[PDB]
Amino acid sequence: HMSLAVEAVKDFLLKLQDDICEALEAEDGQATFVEDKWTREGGGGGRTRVMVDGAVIEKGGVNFSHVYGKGLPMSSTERHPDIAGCNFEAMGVSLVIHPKNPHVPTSHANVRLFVAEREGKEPVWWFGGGFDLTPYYAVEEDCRDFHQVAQDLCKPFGADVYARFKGWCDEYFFIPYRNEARGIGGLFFDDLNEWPFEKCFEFVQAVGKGYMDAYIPIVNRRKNTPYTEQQVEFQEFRRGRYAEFNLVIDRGTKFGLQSGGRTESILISLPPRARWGYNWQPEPGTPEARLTEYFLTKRQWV
Amino acid sequence: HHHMSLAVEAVKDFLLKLQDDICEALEAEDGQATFVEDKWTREGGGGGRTRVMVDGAVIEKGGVNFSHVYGKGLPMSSTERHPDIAGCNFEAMGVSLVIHPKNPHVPTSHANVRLFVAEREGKEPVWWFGGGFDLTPYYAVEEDCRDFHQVAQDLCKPFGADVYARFKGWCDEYFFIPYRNEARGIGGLFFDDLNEWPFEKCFEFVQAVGKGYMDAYIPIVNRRKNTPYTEQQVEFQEFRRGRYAEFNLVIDRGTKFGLQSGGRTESILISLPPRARWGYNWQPEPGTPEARLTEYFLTKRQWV
Repeated sequence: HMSLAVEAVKDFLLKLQDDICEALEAEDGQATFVEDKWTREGGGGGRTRVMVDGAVIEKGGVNFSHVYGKGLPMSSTERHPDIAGCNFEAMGVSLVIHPKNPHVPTSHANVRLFVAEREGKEPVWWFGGGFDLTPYYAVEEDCRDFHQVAQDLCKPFGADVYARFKGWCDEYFFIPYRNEARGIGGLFFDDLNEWPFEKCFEFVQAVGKGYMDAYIPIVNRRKNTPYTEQQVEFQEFRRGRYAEFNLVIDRGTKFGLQSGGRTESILISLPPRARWGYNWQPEPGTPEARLTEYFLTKRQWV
Repeated sequence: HHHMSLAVEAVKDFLLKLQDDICEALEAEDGQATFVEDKWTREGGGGGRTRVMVDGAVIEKGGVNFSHVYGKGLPMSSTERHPDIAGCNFEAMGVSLVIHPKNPHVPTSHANVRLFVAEREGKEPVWWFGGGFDLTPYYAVEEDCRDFHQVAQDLCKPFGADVYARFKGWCDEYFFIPYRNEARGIGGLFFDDLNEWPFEKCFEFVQAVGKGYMDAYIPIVNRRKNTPYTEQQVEFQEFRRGRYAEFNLVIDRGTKFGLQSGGRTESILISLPPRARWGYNWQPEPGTPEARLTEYFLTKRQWV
């Protein structure tokens, strides 16, 4: 058993939630996170923290969950049939921030660990997570800085780590039926267990710290940018794209909702307001159009 | 097959006229806006006519779509429920619609009628109809829910004593968000894989369903479109429309299939509301008309 290693990860995740919430609270200055602690029948629980109608953060969720189960959920059995009857623990922090000001990107981050106990064997385990940026009115320098933080944090772990997980991020956060990226990318990884546990753990700690290092300066730099009602309208249409990805494509969301996860904790990712229009597109030659024409297709920031 | 080709053309003719007639009826209720048609053609065979109405006096966003697609071999996503006909020449045709009114006191509604045919060398063709209609109120009214279901029960009657019961039941089962333990609306009719009766009887049934949609919904639009409403009631409507988006994007099979099989995205997603809201743990206030939607109307499931 890995009881002590798992306790260390848990303590890290709880502190990460506290630290991210404190940093976002400092940027907003008006609103504070409200905590909703919950439990599930013989299945652990979580601590969901939400901020609404701040000066800066319109809707933000930073969730901690720690789930237990005897046997995997049915939806897990097609990907992991060998351990379908295993006792398991899953723990992680997941967050999505939707700013009031269209000039501040939406962002997402996740760090998680899965451990499955095996009869007469060492447990199976892996980490997952990453972070990513979803601008509306993107800025070249911000996209570069965001990716530079991501690259720099990977450097101590291997020469190809950023390249691999940046690429994975581009592949994962993509809406195939619209031929459109969700955002300008970042890092994405799953099934991470190729390194010794401690190295994997140090890496996810680097990712967690990296989220704040990547996103908080952008929030500080853009939150006071002047904006218009028309820019909010664009933001809301763009948020329709975000809702689509999470509801149609995202594996974590789909799995959570299929397997009896806590709905309101899972769907914190959804925007406060979204618009959909038949054949809606931004007008050509505008900053609005440049998001999809340039920023989402560049896929090379450092 | 000769008889099938002939029959299939009769179905297409019915569907095209159904689209025209539904659009006409809705334009008449609105009085301000009209449907704009977007004709499109599919790479591989066929195409459709997507008709959309926006920012009318009554209809905020409405789509009434016709499609007729055909080709050699089914899409890859069809090869799981129907692997034996994966290499068949096929045709699929239907009318699908979702209407999102401006006024919260007029329910959203949806309807569909469709036919799938796959021809088999040396064997009789495989075919089935699908469709139905359903009502998604915000500020529901007892009489409207009863009337809506009465139209459904009445149209089903001559087809058999258990037809309304089966397809009303199926509607309740299908249009349900299990992770919220919540119905999408007050129900109606839903059916699929309909080929138990002779083709002619199935076709007459879908004709009755198509007509029934207008008989069920148009009187409700007329009766409610002029109800006074507030910005707060629009706010409620928009939060409720988050539920509608969730069903279509997470649960609905047709939507999922279209998006994963190379369907026309903007035609498929006309179902989505013009504006939706989501809030953490959002629920309406207790003891309000807003709360009565989920507390009474969505759980009653016995209207006639």
